[PDB]
Amino acid sequence: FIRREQLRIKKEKDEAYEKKFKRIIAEIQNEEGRAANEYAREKAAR
Amino acid sequence: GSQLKRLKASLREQGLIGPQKSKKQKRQNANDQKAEALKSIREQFNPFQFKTNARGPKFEVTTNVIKGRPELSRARSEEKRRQTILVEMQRRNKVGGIIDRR
Amino acid sequence: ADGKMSKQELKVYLSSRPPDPTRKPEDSAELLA
Amino acid sequence: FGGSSHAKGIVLEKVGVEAKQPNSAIRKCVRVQLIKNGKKVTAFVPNDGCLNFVDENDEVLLAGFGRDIPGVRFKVVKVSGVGLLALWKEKKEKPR
Amino acid sequence: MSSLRHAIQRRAHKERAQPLERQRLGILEKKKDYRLRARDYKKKQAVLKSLRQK
Amino acid sequence: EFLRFTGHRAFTQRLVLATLYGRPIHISKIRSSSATNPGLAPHEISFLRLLESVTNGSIIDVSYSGTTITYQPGLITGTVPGMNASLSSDAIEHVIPATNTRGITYFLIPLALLAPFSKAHLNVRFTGPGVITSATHGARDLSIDTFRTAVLPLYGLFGIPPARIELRVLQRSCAGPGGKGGGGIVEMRFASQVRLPKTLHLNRRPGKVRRIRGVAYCTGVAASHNNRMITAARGVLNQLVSDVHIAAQYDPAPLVAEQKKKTGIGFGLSLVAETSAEGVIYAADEVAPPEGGVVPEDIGEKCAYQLLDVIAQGGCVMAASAPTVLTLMAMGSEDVGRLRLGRRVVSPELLELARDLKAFGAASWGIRDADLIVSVKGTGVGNVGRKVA
Amino acid sequence: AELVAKRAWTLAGEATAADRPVNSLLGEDMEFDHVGKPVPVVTEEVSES
Amino acid sequence: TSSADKNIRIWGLDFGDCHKALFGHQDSILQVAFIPHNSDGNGHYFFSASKDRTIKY
Amino acid sequence: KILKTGDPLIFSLGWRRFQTLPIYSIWDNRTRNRMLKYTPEHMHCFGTFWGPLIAPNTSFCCFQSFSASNPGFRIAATGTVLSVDESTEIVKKLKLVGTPWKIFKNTAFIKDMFNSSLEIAKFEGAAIRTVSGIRGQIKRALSKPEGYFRATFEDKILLSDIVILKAWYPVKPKQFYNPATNLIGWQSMRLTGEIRRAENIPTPQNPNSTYRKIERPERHFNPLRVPKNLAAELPFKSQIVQT
RNA sequence: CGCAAGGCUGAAAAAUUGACGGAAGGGCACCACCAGGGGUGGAGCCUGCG
Repeated sequence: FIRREQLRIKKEKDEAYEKKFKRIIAEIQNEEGRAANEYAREKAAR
Repeated sequence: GSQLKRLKASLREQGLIGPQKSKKQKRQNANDQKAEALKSIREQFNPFQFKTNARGPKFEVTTNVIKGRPELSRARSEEKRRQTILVEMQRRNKVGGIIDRR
Repeated sequence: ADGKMSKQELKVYLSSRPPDPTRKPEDSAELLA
Repeated sequence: FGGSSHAKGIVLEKVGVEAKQPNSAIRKCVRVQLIKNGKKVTAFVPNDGCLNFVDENDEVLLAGFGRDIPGVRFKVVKVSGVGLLALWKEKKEKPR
Repeated sequence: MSSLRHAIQRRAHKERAQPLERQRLGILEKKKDYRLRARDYKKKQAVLKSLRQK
Repeated sequence: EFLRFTGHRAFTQRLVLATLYGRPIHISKIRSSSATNPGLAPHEISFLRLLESVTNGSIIDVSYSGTTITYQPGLITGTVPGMNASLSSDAIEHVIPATNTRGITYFLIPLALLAPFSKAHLNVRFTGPGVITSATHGARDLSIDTFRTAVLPLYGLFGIPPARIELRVLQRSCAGPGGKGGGGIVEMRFASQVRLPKTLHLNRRPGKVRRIRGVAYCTGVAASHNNRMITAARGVLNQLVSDVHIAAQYDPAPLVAEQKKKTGIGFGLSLVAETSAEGVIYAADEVAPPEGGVVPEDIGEKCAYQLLDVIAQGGCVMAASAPTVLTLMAMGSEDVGRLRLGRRVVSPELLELARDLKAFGAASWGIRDADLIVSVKGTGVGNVGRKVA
Repeated sequence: AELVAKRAWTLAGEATAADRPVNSLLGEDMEFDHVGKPVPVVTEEVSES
Repeated sequence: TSSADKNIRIWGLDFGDCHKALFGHQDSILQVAFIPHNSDGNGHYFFSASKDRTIKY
Repeated sequence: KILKTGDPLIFSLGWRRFQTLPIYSIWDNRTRNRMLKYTPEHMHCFGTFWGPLIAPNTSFCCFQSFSASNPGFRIAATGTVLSVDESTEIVKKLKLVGTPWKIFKNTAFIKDMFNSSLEIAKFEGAAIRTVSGIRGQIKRALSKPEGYFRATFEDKILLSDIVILKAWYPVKPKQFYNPATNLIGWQSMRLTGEIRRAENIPTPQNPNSTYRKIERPERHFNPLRVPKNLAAELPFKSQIVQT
């Protein structure tokens, strides 16, 4: 029983962790790249 | 007899599978139980629900067959393992509990 | 009756989230393409 | 940014503090709030051994990052008035 | 990077040894010795499998 | 065990303030006159169990006769995967017995105003036989939708963000056979913790009551009950307000274990009046009596009357939400906070709250005129344990 | 006295049969990794499904 | 309550909850009546006369 | 000097000066909060003690002894309060170490690791590991010698190997609290080295534990040894020629 | 972001082709006959299952 319970816990925990940090990496990359492209366009105009 | 043939014979005796009766036959029946019968039929024709010995008793003694439900026993023991082992695995490191003396 | 509020008002009130207070074929070229 | 070279800011939250691999870019990144604009940007601490140094709500100076998350533009140069490389090299003690 | 770590970061980790109460049995097999054994045995099994096919 | 309280008035408020300030308490002489069922009530002991589950390091001791308890407080941990649940996102289960008569909102207001000072999130899931989610007759505890759209906007005013509050019912229940009964399950996911609540200023007059929105719920009866209640409420309030809008919700029935039985049939209504000024809202509600079978027209008229009374009475907060906003005011930073009460709104429960704050060690309240302005002095404790990053 | 005394068998790093007492693992509660997927035991819910 | 839908309902008469819908006759159930005296302990018994030539108790 | 866990330390934090004994810990890879035994040189490690609570983000200092005879730099450690809790979850590695007894091609019996079939049936299905890197699994208790067991490994382990099992044992700090009432007088707990120099006990050491140099001979293998029937049966193109 | 996402409601058929049989006649079966053989079941050991 402890084998089954710890396997289920480990699977769900790794799934939740992977999903959350996939979200966080994508969001930070999105915001930073958007600002970098805006600054590149505002710099190329000079 | 086979399982299929015995099951069909039992259902024809129970009247659940018989030929399509007429309105006159329905009147005769309404002029002239099956729940407990059907539960016995499902219990006896799904015999792997419970562990059974084929030889019977070793020495016949007369005075006045299931021998355990492994699925029901496993579900009950798993529920007990829930309420004890999973509970302590959640409260592995938990200090202080309510002291109820009543 | 006219108590039926709105899709928006249901989404504000009967939702799980509590309602915050801080809101108030023209041309031939295109035909051939 | 702005017209300046080094902008000040407040460390809002060390996002990615619970990453597994030690030198991951999400581990190193720090979300800050530029004071001159009140804006939210994200900056890199040069090593996880110095992410240990950066503390929350500290006047953090940051500059450009010229060269795993391509696009983070800023990197942390000073913390609370002390050079961050000197902090990591254990030259000065961080004034709090 | 490579200039962002101290010499104490770069300091090598020592390799433990067989306990002295068990030195008679030979050398303690660590990862490199294990890889040597795996390459040798896999090569011999490969040649024996090709001979069996033949 | 050091600080001393008596009586059973505002029992949960005494427990919650003891937990927040960390001052160990001893409540004696709970039910001394009632020899029939002396000592603790079942909702009170279920509240003790809930607080002990959410906390950590709390040692609660109920005496033999049960007319006196002691409480040494721990810390507000929340649902951490090491100690309270298995996952960081796993709902902590809480079951309360069938012999409960008070409402889940009476269970829930202390949990909500003790939530945002936690370490991790709160994922509390109330199930069990005795979970009534509607209004109760009792001492007139609120309903779930009343509680939500009538006090959680206040946390939104404090800065505890309502985008990350999360409260959802899954089954609805009224009282049922007698005062006991229930069946509905709720769950509550406080995903928003703060360090120090913002001190606030309810001072500007909330004159023009702009709009009125609400809910009419039925659990087990036909939809004609809510529709007649809508006609009642709109016929009473159309003399004054043109935009009254009351949704209708219908749930089949809740099922309770003993071989289940369907319980908790009832019907009720909850009204909210929102002022044009700011987060100022007047709420009222009414539930059918659990064995009466009275007119839904009469219930609509009765609840509209109660709402209009709170309209004519209240300064900026209603009487049911006054203690929560005041204890969060006191939880605020080391500053004065400026609340505008109405003259009719001050209650013996509120005066008892001020007494308990003075006893615990929070500073006092200065009262003046502008309805009357109370100015609280916050202590600035904040959440004790929160992993700073 | 506790600090100068010899450490317990648990707080030592390498515990074996000659070190610890007989059923001290039964006395203790630790955690460890597992391997392989265990076989799904038949339950009444699985059979009914 | 007996309808022409060949079925009857038992309602609780407080809040009007259908205690049970029950279909019991092959045709339209015409008349339904209780027995008034509970002094035998059987006040919750009732007969139903139905157009398929049946009384059901 | 480096500073050991369990050793006393006088903390200056808030207004209070108080001598307590902490438990040092690393946050291994953001998973498990492993317990250390010495602080790492020039690194922020997680300490943990039993004392009075302070709201977080409050910095603080750490001395070892308030004596003037100290020839250098009385201040030992700095830092900031991270959070507070009750019932910490400190975790220390326990290595249950055995030895192979009989070694088949894959399965191997292991002797000096367990004392009874009870303990093995508790640790059934466990993830055992050799020093060489071969993973493996404790599968089933053995019967005739009480305490031995069967493990299934990846590839053939050697009689020179050592089988380890890496479990995580929970450690809880001790709840000591001196107050350092310096104006009135107070008892200062001595450290480890001072205790040993006082009551004349040598520091414990294991000759199995000290680092030494290993002498690795150049591992040469036996040549291929084809079985007789196969070498007789394969065709003429690949028949081995051995004079 | 929008739709999905508003409760005459409150747990336990088709058929011109369909339903169930009966009597006769075949074929197969060490779960059948026939001829023999061998286990288990007696005492002790123990894995396992209930």
